[PDB]
Amino acid sequence: SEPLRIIWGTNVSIQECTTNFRNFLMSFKYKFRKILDEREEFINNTTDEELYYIKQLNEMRELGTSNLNLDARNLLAYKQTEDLYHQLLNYPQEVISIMDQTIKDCMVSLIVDNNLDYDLDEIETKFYKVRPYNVGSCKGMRELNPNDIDKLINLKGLVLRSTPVIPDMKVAFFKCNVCDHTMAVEIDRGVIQEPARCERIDCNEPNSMSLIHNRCSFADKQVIKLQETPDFVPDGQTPHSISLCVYDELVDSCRAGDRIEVTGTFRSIPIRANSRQRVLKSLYKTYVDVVHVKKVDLAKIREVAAREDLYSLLARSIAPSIYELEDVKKGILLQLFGGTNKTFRYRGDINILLCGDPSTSKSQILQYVHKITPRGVYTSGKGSSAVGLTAYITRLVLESGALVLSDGGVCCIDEFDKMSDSTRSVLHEVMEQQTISIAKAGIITTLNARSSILASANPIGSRYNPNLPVTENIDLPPPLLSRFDLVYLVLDKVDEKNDRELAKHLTNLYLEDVLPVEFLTMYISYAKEHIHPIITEAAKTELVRAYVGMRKMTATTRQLESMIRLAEAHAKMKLKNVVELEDVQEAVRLIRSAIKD
Amino acid sequence: VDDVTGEKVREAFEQFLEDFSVQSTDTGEVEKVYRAQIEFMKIYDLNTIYIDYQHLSMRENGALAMAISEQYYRFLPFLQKGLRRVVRKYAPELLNTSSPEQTERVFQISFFNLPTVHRIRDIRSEKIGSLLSISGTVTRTSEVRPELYK
DNA sequence: CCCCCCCCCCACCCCCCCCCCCCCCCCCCCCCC
DNA sequence: GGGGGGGGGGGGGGGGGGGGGTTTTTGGGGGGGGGG
Ligand SMILES: [Zn+2]
Repeated sequence: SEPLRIIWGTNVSIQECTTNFRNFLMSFKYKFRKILDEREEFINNTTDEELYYIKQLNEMRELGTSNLNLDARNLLAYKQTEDLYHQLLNYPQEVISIMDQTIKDCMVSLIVDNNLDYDLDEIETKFYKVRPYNVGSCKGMRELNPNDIDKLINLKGLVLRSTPVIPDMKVAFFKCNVCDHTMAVEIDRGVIQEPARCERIDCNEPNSMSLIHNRCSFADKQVIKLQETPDFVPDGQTPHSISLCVYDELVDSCRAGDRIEVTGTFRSIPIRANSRQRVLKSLYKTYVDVVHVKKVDLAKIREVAAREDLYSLLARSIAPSIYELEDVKKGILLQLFGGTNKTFRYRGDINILLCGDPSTSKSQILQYVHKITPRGVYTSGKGSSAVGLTAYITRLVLESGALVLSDGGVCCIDEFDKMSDSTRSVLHEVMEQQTISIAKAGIITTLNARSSILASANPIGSRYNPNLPVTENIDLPPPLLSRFDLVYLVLDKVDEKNDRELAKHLTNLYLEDVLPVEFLTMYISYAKEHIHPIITEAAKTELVRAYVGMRKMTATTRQLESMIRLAEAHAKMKLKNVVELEDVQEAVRLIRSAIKD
Repeated sequence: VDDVTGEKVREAFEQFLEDFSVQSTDTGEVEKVYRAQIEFMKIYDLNTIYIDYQHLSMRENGALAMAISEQYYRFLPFLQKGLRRVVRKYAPELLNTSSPEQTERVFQISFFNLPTVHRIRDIRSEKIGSLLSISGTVTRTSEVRPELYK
């Protein structure tokens, strides 16, 4: 007696699918998911009786936002919806459209059933999307086969590049040449359903409608190239790749170099032999049409900031695996904090170098600060394993080097003695001006590098000679060496009272399981976010008398500027908003140790 | 068929252009900056008018400014119609390049001082046909060429 | 430190399409019942 | 006064014609590195 709305080719009723989804999208409780998964005894009513997707839709509607994330296992946890999971996997676009429409209907019905007043016109105007994810096993890109050609799949891989956003027409806009009447036409399966005659019966001219391109409505499309991860490849051949299409607010979900998951329908389409013909090649382009993407506190901060031993505590915590080099550790901690910037340029960078014998802990020290710092890099003074120090013009494009890439982070450079001369010259304007000047291919700019450098350098030959000065042992020239705030020597000279305890400390790491090593990054982050020290007036006189003292003892104003920056860094430590006399005194003292080399 | 929204936009914009009234750092007698700018165009025989978007934004509850932001490509011809009528009223010398028929003058309506600047990465196709301000660095330029207009 | 070397990067059939012609169909007008 | 038939216009379909469809060597400049 009535028509039926059926998912084509399946005999699934769309009313049944709709209500099966509705009765989960409302009245599901998160406790059921722990029944499906392992560790079911961790169910807890005071956290798990929540109407999980009512909670999601409420926060979502208070944010007015269109998208819902949906772990597909939650369908299998709920009795009226376990079949909907199979329909979702096997017939995804229809089921997903049904789920989208159901989310919009839930939003509409909530503001009249839960009946709090809201802009019904806003919800009416808005589109809504489900993002199903964790659909199933992350089957290999190399394992896909033509049975997948309409199923919802899951992939993992590496983003190589993405197009700019591509406008994709959703509604064509037509205008009549004779009578200027206008009509909107939805694009159906990518085809413009052109009106052959003008709509208005009082005009009805044939072939008179014309497309007004910049009055059409466009969705956003983007194409991204995903390479097979080397974890999955067989050893003797190239990795594969798959192009994936991604739309609207999922555009620019990822960038070049991102390792990601995607959940998406595997799709295929024919391609033409030549554009002037309908003739199609007998095997289709394949792509995945994605619906979800994913990559790969203050109380304690203030509590720890009250401590008296904080300087030593934090300094030892940067590398507790390494035997005692404690003034180096203190210097590198102060480098992590850094000074302050000013408008007028003078900036907050602090720069450190380690020299002495090659076969010693300095490399591990650079590695540890690299692991700690938010956005630093590790490199060495010459060559390029597809990563190099200086900015460089190549094909035409400008590439930014490791110094420039380390903007706002510590740049760790090993083999700093063996650095090439053009690089040795280039370091001057980042040391002084924190920038590098580019003047080629019609582009002129001072490309701002804004990086603190931790250098690791070596003597000539196998051993450092401490009876000779640093300039006599090291290759790199004094005017560059002068720019470093703190400069250190680490030596392998035999002493059992050091070597035995080093060996016992080292060997004990294989047996054993205060050291806030994981809280260190959070402390550094909140300090850099919140604290901007200013110099006390008494600290002016302290800086002046200390500088004239070391001047009476070959100093330069670069040492005074260094003492300022170190004192400001010392004031970020302890979360102090104004540089104290003790901050100046420790900056002075540590520099007095360093300048004696 | 006539676009009633476009015609009403033209009416509102034409009125704004001829009688938007303000002055500062001077007497309280209003300058009527865009009528005065039409006089400047008439003196220096120019063919463009610069318009501050915020002056539209304060005018008439900003409804006109919102319309011109959202659907600029639709309403630019209507803005030229309104501008042409205002120029007829206060500087009819300018309706020609100014006998052999000195041709109709075209008018470029150079908006400026928008609420916000979008980056090149912020391009998103709902904004097709809408008014924006964009920033970037000019990496290359074309030869200046004649585009067939009429 | 200076000069020279050497290294790098760069320049004939088939389909789509368009035009022309013929027939058929639909409307309007006139006559007949 | 309404229905049928005849005649003319207008539209659609079918047919026919036509046109289109990368590495390897050589030379030059500039940059980088090594030896006296
Ligand atoms: Zn028409």
